[PDB]
Amino acid sequence: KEGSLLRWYDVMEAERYEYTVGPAGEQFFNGLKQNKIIGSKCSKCGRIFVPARSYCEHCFVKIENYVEINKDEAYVDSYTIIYNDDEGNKLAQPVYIALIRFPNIEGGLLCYAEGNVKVGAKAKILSFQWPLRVKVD
Ligand SMILES: [Zn+2]
Repeated sequence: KEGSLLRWYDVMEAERYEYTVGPAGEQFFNGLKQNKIIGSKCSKCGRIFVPARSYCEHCFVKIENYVEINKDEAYVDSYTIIYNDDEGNKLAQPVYIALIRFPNIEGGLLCYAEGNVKVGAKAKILSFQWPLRVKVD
């Protein structure tokens, strides 16, 4: 009988380990420890992926180049909202589960969001521990 907050925690945790595998994973999580968002850039098609990845399935080639993503350009792509905690208590501040993206970068980050969240809004990263927490002013 686990509720939606724990379910979402579980999904985000499962993903952490998927992203962790390999040298790109290592760059990504090391980057978070330095308050950076690290992506990788395929040299063949120029796509930039977040979280960083070591292979480009579009080109069928290894990716070797890592790039720092401009964290100030994060935006809310889509989200859902959770109004109550897992015991049924109404939250003072609803919790949002958001896909946060960056312009011209493939992928995104599944994050917790709080504030005046709406689609397209700029997101400021408050915590770089996984899963990330962002706010919308
Ligand atoms: Zn490519």
